[PDB]
Amino acid sequence: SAFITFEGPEGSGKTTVINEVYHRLVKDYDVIMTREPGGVPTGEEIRKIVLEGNDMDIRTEAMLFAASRREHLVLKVIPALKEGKVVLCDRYIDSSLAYQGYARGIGVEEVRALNEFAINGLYPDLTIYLNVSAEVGRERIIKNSDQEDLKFHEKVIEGYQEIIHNESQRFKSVNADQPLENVVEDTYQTIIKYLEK
Amino acid sequence: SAFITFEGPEGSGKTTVINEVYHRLVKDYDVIMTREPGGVPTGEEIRKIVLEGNDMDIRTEAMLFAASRREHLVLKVIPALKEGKVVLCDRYIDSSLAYQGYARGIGVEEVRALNEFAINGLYPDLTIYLNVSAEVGRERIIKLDQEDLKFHEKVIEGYQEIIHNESQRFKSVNADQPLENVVEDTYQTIIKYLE
Ligand SMILES: Cc1cccc(Oc2cc(S(=O)(=O)N3CCC[C@H](n4cc(C)c(=O)[nH]c4=O)C3)ccc2C(=O)O)c1
Ligand SMILES: Cc1cccc(Oc2cc(S(=O)(=O)N3CCC[C@H](n4cc(C)c(=O)[nH]c4=O)C3)ccc2C(=O)O)c1
Repeated sequence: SAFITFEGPEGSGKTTVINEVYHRLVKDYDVIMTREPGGVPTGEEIRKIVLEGNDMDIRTEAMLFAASRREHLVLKVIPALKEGKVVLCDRYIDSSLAYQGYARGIGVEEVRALNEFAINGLYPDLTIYLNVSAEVGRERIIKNSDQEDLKFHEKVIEGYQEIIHNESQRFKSVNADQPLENVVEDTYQTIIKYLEK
Repeated sequence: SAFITFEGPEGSGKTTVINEVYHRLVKDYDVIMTREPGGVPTGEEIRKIVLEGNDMDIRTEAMLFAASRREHLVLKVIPALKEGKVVLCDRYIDSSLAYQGYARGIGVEEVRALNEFAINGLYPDLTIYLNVSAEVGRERIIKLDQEDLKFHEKVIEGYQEIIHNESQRFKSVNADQPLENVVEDTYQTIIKYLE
């Protein structure tokens, strides 16, 4: 079994990359792709609270992402891993670290402690980081489309770089500035290398 | 202003005590009584999840109590304290430590770390622990089965562990006494602190 997560800011081509990689991997592996809340009832109810939030306190928001994360992990991820599957998960702990911890300013360490309570030692075996420059990301969120939104996007990227610097061994950075066909190929090759070894 | 929490197992007389102490304190202080979620919209929505169906994982439950706790603190407790109020809060961090941490078996240290994330340094100025024996508590509950009795005993064992890592904020009141005495001791403990 293997638990692989995908991370990156908006404009990194993430959703498109995970979908294409998943379509290629199913040919050779027993794999599922999911994301939180991923249809788990309590997680879906938590998502409604988050989306209905009127200027929600950032720590309450971080706890709701963590509670949805645990429900999705216990009811969906863990049973698939026990069946020997490869699980591809679109966003996991590192999204809370980059967004809630770094960009929103709670602190990466504090958000990590909250998430360790939620995941109870179940870190990913491998995390693909779709490394898009702030400039390319900005353009992918202009062509397919504010100073405070641009500043937030830059802060999310800065947060992912701090996370990757501190836990390099768990991450594989993929150049997401390339055309999407190349990003897909590099991501697929990185995953097969890990799965075959 | 003062943030005062009340803790204890079921059958400790906690409801009677808070209400009676509120009626005495209102003569001299601008006092409010509250409990989580306490009417805060997001907290009320979290409470509906906890109550309205699931076999729910104990850690998800602990995180929902902590999220409701933060919403109640930020939208209800902190604004009342800024108005100079004495806030009497029925259950706070120590209930998660005794119930989720100890009795449900997640671990008190794990639950404390989760709750410190939720309260971000806002510990009570004073916490009244209504120290009832399991036997007296069980008699007040009837005024249940083996599983329920053992869980109640485990909650009390949990509070003893928390109160063992004692000092300053915690004030233990003998809740085995008749309720008029528990109320008097609680009121006198609170006035001593406030004055
Ligand atoms: C309970 C729950 C879990 C996941 C999503 C969700 O709801 C949404 C939030 C947004 S978003 O714009 O808030 N944002 C998009 C960028 C990534 C963000 N993110 C993600 C994770 C997993 C995290 O841990 N922290 C964090 O900030 C969320 C956008 C869309 C949705 C939706 O599912 O429709 C609610
Ligand atoms: C979101 C939220 C917060 C508070 C209550 C709530 O909903 C209830 C849960 C129960 S209970 O039987 O689960 N239980 C009763 C004994 C004390 C228990 N307790 C309390 C706290 C504050 C804690 O941190 N941990 C913990 O275990 C809860 C009983 C009644 C209700 C209701 O309000 O109707 C939901």
